[PDB]
Amino acid sequence: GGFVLVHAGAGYHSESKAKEYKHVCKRACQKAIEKLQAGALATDAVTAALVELEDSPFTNAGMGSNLNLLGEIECDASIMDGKSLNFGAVGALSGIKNPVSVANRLLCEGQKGKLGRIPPCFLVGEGAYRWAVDHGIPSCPSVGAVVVDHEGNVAAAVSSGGLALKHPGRVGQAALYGCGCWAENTGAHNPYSTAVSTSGCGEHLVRTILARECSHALQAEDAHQALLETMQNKFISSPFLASEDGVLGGVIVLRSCLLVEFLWSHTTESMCVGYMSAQDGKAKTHISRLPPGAVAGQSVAIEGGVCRLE
Amino acid sequence: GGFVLVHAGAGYHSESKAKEYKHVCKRACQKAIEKLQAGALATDAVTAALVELEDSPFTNAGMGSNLNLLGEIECDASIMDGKSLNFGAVGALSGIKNPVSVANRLLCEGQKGKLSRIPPCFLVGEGAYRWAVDHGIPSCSVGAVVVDHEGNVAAAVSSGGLALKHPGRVGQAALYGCGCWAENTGAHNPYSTAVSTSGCGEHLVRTILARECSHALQAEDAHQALLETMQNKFISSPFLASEDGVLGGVIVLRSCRCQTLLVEFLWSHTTESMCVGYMSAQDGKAKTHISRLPPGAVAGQSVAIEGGVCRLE
Ligand SMILES: [Cl-]
Ligand SMILES: [Cl-]
Repeated sequence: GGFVLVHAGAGYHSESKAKEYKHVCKRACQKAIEKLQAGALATDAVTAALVELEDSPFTNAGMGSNLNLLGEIECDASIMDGKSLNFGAVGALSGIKNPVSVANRLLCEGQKGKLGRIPPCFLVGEGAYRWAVDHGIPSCPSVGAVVVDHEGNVAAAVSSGGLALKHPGRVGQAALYGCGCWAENTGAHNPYSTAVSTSGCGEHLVRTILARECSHALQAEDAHQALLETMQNKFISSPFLASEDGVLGGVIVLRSCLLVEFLWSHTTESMCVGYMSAQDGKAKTHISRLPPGAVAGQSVAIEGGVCRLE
Repeated sequence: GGFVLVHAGAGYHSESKAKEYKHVCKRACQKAIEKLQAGALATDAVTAALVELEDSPFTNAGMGSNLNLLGEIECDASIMDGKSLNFGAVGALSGIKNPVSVANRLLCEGQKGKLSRIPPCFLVGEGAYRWAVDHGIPSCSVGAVVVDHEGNVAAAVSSGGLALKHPGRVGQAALYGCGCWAENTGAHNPYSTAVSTSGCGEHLVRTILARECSHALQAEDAHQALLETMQNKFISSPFLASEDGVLGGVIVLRSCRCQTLLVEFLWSHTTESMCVGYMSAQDGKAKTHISRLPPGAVAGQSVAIEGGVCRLE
């Protein structure tokens, strides 16, 4: 029981790398489902999806991340569990094969409470790396996902290698809380359990805290129209980005109340996505492209559909 | 002209060591009015203040900051311009006397333009140092909110982070919308608002408190808004429902034109105390205070809040 929606390559359309993203999206979804069926939690699932997404030599995450000004590699990643509302994130991490794994570890450790001080929800540089190792994590000698288990718990994660030639020590939206992803269950204030993951120009997603912002909007009755409004009002026309010459970014979203509504939206020419139900078998991949004539970073594309989980 | 409100951290009340805080708060405010009247950006006013704070060996920021799990100093700090809406942050930065300066610098370079490439607003550790260095920045929580005569606002925050924290651990002082916030009145927000936080970093980050306070202050009665936020969106916030005791403090200011500039400024905290300091332009006098939780009121369970009103121009 469960559902998964992932993304990769939310940027500019290439009549080439298309077939790859589809392939990595196909398995990323499956690994996730494998876990959901096998019984794992929303977080273990999403993590596995991102482990697969990062491992694709074609994604700018984990192995294959772009290189900073000094040719060195630095990864950003974060994850959030909707049931407990905990968050794990790493920034400018190097030497680890799966940065998301370190964020997930930080999250899990963080759920053990002060078992003997308040746990760290975000580490960076050498520190993140040392903590990772100090916890038995594979040391090497933008992609994201959303999930909902049989119980109804949503979760999300995101992983990226950052901008190319970015100055050393530059952290983007995949490490920043409320920006890269957001996972939050139902509550006396939230009618729906929502999960979000972002991609694109990290600076545009941060200045606007898009993830959190999408989750709050998606509390409205019309999911499709809530997201649309967010991508336009709070993103494309956001006062906080008025000094920009184009607003680039994309997001995937999941909303379960067990009814599951899933959507994706971008202001980039394209974004590849894949999804699959656990009571569905065989994944589904799609390349989302902006309407003809619509200018990249000036308009919005958005699609999605419902999916009942029995 | 202009106004200023600062703080030297929210936490335990230290009698005797209490006079050291009120003292640095004063010098901090002054440096602000000074640079302010000199006709400098609201950005320089807050930095000017933060530096003064960062230099007091009694404040967990800059010089005298808590040592990490390895006996070393790693600082976080950020700054936000309410006019341009830019932001500058550094996290886990060692080797620089004034982190806020690097935060400020990063902001400016941003305002300038596009290297093509979008400027970087958030840098951590190693590169954060190298950068601060290639920008002539002297090598070796506190907050401040300001409003210039034109009605613009700016917020800054600087912290040494949790004591004995595991290396590379970043807190609120470095995270957008968490440690500080600044936003001029706009088509939507009627009020120019500025916020700076302090306290248990994890608690402030998960509640994105700084930005939350700016949204809340958009309601009619600021005092009521600020209080309900500290209670319902902080102490009783669903995201901290597991934390037994929420510790944090915030100082904020709200302006608007009526020709005068009506300014409401407050300070609130769930910690035992918080030393703040406010002073107006032609005020010529700096007032300090050590906010304290109501006698017999549990810390991390209760909320203390105060605030006055200032009129400029
Ligand atoms: Cl990618
Ligand atoms: Cl602090």
